[PDB]
Amino acid sequence: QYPIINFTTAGATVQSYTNFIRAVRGRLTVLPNRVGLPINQRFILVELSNHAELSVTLALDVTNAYVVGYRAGNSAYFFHPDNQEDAEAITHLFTDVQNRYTFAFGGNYDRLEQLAGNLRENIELGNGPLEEAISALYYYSTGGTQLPTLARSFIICIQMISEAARF
Amino acid sequence: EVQLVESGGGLVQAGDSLRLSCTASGRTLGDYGVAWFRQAPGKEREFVSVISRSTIITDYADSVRGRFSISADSAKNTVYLQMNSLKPEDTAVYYCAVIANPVYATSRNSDDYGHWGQGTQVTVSS
Repeated sequence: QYPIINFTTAGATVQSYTNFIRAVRGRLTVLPNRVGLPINQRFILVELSNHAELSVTLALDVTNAYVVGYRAGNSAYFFHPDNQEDAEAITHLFTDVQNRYTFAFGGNYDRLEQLAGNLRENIELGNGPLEEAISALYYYSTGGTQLPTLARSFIICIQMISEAARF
Repeated sequence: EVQLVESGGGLVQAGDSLRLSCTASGRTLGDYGVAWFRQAPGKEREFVSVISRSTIITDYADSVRGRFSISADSAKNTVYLQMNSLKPEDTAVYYCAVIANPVYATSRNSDDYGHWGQGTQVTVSS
């Protein structure tokens, strides 16, 4: 029911990345954000894959392109939403997942930087970091990834996808 | 120091309503995320419902959605579970617990919870 866009870091080029961000940007809403909108057109799904054969699905808000949460295998993780409407809305994402978590924090930079123990500007971006970020997000579902590395991997995703589509 | 006690359980008929109470002593319950779990005869401990400390996130198991309703009352230091349209499949011992893993506001995994109560028994007959 939600639009899915694919991207892989395996054999990734400047073109494939640019086309990917173009595809994401082409789904962002431009009409004045109404309230009580159809739930089916509130979110876009970004299915990320890497060399390591791992795969995760990010959930992006159509209004601002920001990550509201993600799916890794049979588990789903959401940032704490800001309001009741957003809270109710995210209960319609990844609804058949058995393991379901809402973090005790929102997905904003100040918080993610505090968690990663570093600032945005110092966090190396690129295809190589996004490779590692995708694994880190995946292996979080199996207890492998620690919270600072997770928080760091979110920043890489948000900057390379959300920020990249936003301008 | 927190101590959780479940009450409200008993014998009912199918289609009936029932309201459970997770009462706390030792600390304020409004300072926790509170979940209900249950264990039916011959079955594993099952996630049922959770309410976040912030009170805006709730979550339910698929088998209880539309039927069960979680809510909190700090006036009494209690978290409720309204159970409607009860069926024999709901027969179980109902436990409540506090979310003990500070990374999550809500979880369906029992490992993320601590300070489990004794449990209150709910039996739905047909």
